[PDB]
Amino acid sequence: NFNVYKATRPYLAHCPDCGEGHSCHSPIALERIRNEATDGTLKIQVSLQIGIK
Amino acid sequence: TLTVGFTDSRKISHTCTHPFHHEPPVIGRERFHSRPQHGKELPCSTYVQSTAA
Amino acid sequence: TDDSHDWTKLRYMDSHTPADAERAGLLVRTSAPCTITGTMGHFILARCPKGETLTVGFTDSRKISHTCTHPFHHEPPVIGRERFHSRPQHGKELPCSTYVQSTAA
Amino acid sequence: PGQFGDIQSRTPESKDVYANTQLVLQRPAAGTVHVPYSQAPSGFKYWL
Amino acid sequence: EYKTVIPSPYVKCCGTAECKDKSLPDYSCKVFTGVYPFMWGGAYCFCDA
Amino acid sequence: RVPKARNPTVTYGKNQVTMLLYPDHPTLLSYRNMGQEPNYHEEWVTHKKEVTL
Repeated sequence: NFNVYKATRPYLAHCPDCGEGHSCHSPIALERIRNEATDGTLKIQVSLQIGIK
Repeated sequence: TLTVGFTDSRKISHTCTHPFHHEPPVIGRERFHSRPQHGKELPCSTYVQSTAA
Repeated sequence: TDDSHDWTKLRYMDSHTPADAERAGLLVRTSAPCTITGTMGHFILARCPKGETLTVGFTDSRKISHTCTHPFHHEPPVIGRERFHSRPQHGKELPCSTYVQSTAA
Repeated sequence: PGQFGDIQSRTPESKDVYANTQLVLQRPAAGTVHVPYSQAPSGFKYWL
Repeated sequence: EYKTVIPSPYVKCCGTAECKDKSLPDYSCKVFTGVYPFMWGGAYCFCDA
Repeated sequence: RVPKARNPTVTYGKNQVTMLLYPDHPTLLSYRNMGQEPNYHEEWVTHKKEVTL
């Protein structure tokens, strides 16, 4: 169960609003955003990964 | 808009902010706010909690 | 209470006593909690969402949160022709007017 | 353009797709390492 | 509902890249000059113009 | 940095023009002539609207 992310690492990317008004390279820059389900659920594609150490 | 953020091991939170016009697609003929106890049944579409796809 | 320059403590009066608290104690909101940039002297500079009210608070040395509000309607004026959303990737360079972080004006 | 049926398929499994959307690229600026494009307006998400 | 896919964009510094024509669903390509990327260590490339 | 707007789709008729236009945020539109009079006109717009000119 769930061993597919053994060749991954995060994706430092230029987020346009990192607070502070102006922009910066964050490790949590959003990349793609899907909401195609009719039930108001937001499927967020972020850079970093979770769970896997 | 949309904000996603967390705090690093350096105790410095990042918060990235993306302009995203979230608008709930209205279901049925009532523009309600939250589903109450006394409801009918209409077809809709969501995301399951599975891992493999 | 000894004319310090730290980024930790802050004075407040209590029965002829300047006492100290922390910057994490204070908090500001209008609809959502704002975000804090400029902290000096009597003066606090924030950026904050679309405002009906304003509320400011801090917490005691006895941890009692003194938090009170002020009536003021805050609307950021538009820039350009577009009632816009936030600052995006595409920006045209249009003039504006902001405070700076010079602690000695 | 800008209508449901901007993209078209004959079956749910037709890999041959018809498209009419005009994803027109724009000029990126200094430091702005990304791809700027004319957004294609959807068909569904306002046709709903 | 469709899906716009772009890959990561190609960069040719000390050089000038050019497309390859390909029967894609709304193939749209363009090479831009005078650009100047920024990353961790400033510019990704060495020269500017 | 102010946002730009998305280029709208446009076609022509015999000595007229129909422009179908897509906002996301509340956005102005204006138009005028270059003759002796401007015949200046403007509208706010918020939804995906067509206009004839």
